[PDB]
Amino acid sequence: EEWSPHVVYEATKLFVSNLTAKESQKFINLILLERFRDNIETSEDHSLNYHIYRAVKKSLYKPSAFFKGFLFPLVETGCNVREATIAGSVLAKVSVPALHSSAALSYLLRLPFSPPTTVFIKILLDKKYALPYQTVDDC
Amino acid sequence: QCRVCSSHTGLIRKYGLNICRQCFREKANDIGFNKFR
Amino acid sequence: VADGVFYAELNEFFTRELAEEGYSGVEVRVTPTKTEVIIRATRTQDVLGENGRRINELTLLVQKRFKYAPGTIVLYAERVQDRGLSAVAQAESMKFKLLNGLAIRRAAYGVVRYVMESGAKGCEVVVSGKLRAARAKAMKFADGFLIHSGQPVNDFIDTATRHVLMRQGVLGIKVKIMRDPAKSR
Amino acid sequence: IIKIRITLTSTKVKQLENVSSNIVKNAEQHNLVKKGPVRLPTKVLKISTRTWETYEMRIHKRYIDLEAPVQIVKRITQITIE
RNA sequence: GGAAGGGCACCACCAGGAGUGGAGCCUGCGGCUUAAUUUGACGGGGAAACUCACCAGGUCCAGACACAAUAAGGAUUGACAGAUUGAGAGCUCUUUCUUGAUUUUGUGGGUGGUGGUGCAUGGCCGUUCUUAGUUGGUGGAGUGAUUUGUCUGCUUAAUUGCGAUAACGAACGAGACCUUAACCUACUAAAUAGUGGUGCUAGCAUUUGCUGGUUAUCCACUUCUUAGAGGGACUAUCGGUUUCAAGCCGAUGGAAGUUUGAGGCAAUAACAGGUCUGUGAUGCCCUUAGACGUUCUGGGCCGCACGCGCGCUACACUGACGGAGCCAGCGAGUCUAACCUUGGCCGAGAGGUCUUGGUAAUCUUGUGAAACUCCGUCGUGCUGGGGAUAGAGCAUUGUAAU
Repeated sequence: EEWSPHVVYEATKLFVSNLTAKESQKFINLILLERFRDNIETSEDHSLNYHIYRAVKKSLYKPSAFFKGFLFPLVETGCNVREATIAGSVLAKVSVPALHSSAALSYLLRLPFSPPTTVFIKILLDKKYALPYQTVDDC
Repeated sequence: QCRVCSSHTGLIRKYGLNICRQCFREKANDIGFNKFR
Repeated sequence: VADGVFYAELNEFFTRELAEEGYSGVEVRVTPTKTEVIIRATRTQDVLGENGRRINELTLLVQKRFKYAPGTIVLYAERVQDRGLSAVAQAESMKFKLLNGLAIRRAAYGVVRYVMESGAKGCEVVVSGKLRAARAKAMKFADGFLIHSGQPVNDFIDTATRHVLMRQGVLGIKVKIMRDPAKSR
Repeated sequence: IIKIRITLTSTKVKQLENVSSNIVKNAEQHNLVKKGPVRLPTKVLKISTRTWETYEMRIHKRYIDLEAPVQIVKRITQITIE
C-alpha cells in the first residue's frame, strides 16, 4: 500500500493483462482494493488521484476478474460517492462483455441501497446489452 | 513537497511534517504549539 | 476477561470518535479468543443508521487502524436508552443513593446534576415520605425546562416511580425527565 | 527481585505529580526500597512563527527507581496507565 | 468651511549613535534582449535534475454508449527476437506464436465533466472593527425633519468618574479574562545536574599543602543546576498636584513602584475578502484528434549601455600579519537508516582511512565560537589596508558541477 499510483497503475496492467480471472480477482481484492480504500479513507477530502482511476480502468479487461475482485466486496465495505463516480466512469469507458455486466447488475440490484450503488446501476443501464432474463427479473 | 493536501505554499519544510502555513494554523490545535506569549 | 486498560482505551477512542452518535457507555465480555465490546447507548439510530452504519464503520475503522484482521475480535451493539435521559436508570440511582445513607438534598443534587450533564432539557425529582420524623413530607427538585400538559407529555417526558424501603418506613421516588426535543429524531 | 527505572514524561504538572505520588504511595505502602522522584528540567520547545511571534511548549520529566518482583511491577505498570 | 487647540510617536523633530545613497561585489524589482530570459507585488521564490509553472524538438493515450457493415478457414489483441533508431525513447512489418469480437472503420444523442466558468444554498484557514463611546427603550416639546439624553463647570490615558441639570433605565464597549517575565542559604528533592568531605591513585615541594585521575568507594546537600508549592506587588509609605473626589507627579522602603512589561480572548457593527478538486434534467463554447493528460531529451528561470533598493567587504597604526591564552548560550542529531560524530593514522590543506559514543541534562559537548587579552613583525607609503577580477592544479556532495 506504499506504492505510487503510477506503480499501482503499471502493476495493475501487468497483473490483469497476464494473470487469470481468479488470480486478478485476488490481486484487485487484496492489493488494489485495500490501497484504494486507504487512499480515499485516510485523506481528508476523501477523493482519489488520476492514476488509480486509470488502474481500475485497466483492471476491467478481464471482466470476471474486475467484477469478482473489485466491485463486489467494496460495496460491502462501505462505498462512497467519489468511488462511485470514478469507478462508474471506469465501468462506462471500457467495453465489457455482456455476461459479467449482467452478473454485476444482478449483484448491485440485490445490495443494501446506496446512491453509489445507484450510480453503478445507472452506468450498467447505460449499456443496454443483451441481458439474460434473470438480470431482467432482478431489475 | 507537500504530501498531505497538495499545499506547497508555505511549508513548515522543517522536520518533514510539511503542512502549509494556512493549514498549519488549521491543525495548530492538534500538536500543541499554542499562544502563551 | 480483558483488562480495563483496553476498555479505557476504547473509551478514549469512542469519546473522540463517537462524539455525535451517542456513546453512553461500554459493556464488554470476553469469551476464549473473542472480546465482545458492546457499545452501550444516547440514541442508537445514529449507531445503526440507514440499512446497516456506525457498527460497520467502526469495525472497519478498528481493522484499518488497530491492525486487526477480520476474525480475531468481534464488535457488537445493543439498543438501550441514555442513562441520564431515562428516568428508570436515574430512579434506580436515586433509590441506590437513598439506601446508602445519602440524604434527599445531596442525592437529588447529584442525580439532577448527572441528568443535566447528560443533555436533558430538564428534569424533576419528587421525594415523598418520612425521614427521621413522625410527620410525612414531600420535596420537589426541578431544574431546566419541563412541560406538563398534552401529547408532548406522551412524546418527550419519561416518568418512573420507585418505592424505596427504609428502616423507618417507605419513600416514593418520582423521577420525571424532559428529553431534548431537537434530538427527538 | 528486578530493579526497574520508570521514566515518566508529561506536558501538564498536576497529572504527572499525581502519577508520581501514586507510585510513591503504592510503593511505600507495601515496603519497597526506592529512590525518590527525580525531577528533570522542563524543556522548552519553541518555534518562531511568522514582526515575529513565538510558540512554546513546556515538557516535564520525572524518573523513579523501583526494586520489585515481576507481579508487582506488571500490576503497577498496568494500573498507572493514564 | 483651507478656524484654532491638545495628544504623542524616534515608520516625527531636537541631544546624539550606527548608517544607506560614495567604491567593488551579493541579492530583489523595472528596462533591454531572446527561442525562453516562466509568472506575481518577499511570494518559505534559496539554488544544474525534480521543484517548473517557460522555450527547441521528439513522442504516447484519447472517443463513452448506441448504431450499419465486418467472424473463430480469421477481426483482432498480447509474449517476443531480429530489420530498427533519430539525440533518446517510441513506431512499422517477417517469423516463434497467444489470437477469440477486448473486434476494426465511419457516424448519431453525450459518456468525460480527472473541460469548466456563472445562479443559488450551506459554510470556512490569515483574519479584523484585534469594536477604548456609542447604541437603542421610551419620555416630553415640535406638521414633517428635529431638541434632550449626547451638559455650564471640573477631572481622568478614555463618554473613567464628580457635579449642575428633561429627565429615567439597559447593553455591548473600555477597563476587565488568559499567558508570561524577576527575588526567594524559609519548603520539597535528586548517579540523564552539581558541590564538598571521604576511600584507591599520579606528579610537585614537603611543615601542614597544590594539581588531579576514580558513571558507584560511600555520605551529606541543592550554596550553585533543576520540578513545583506558595509567597510578593496591592502604586507599601511620605510630600507636591487635583472640585484638594475618582486620579497624576517627585521621593523613600521594596526583587519588582511608567498599568513590573508585553502579547492572545470575546459582543456588536465591514469584508464578493479566498475556495469546496460540493451539490442541484443548473445556463453555455465545444463535446477529443486538443494535449488539459503523459513522457523524454537539451537550453532557460542567472543573459546585460542603464535605472529603483537592501546587504557583505574595505579605504587601515584605537590597524593588518606571526604567534600564544582559550570565554559562552539557544538549539540539533540516525530504524528498519548512513544523522551528529569523539578518538587514532595519512595528506600542505581540501580531505581520506579505521573505528567508537549518543534516539540524547548522558555522546558529539565544557560545542576550548568570534570579537577579546598579551608579545613580537610592520611603519603610513592605494602600504605588509583592501580583495574584486583572472590563471593553474588538487579534493568533496550530487546521475549530470559547462
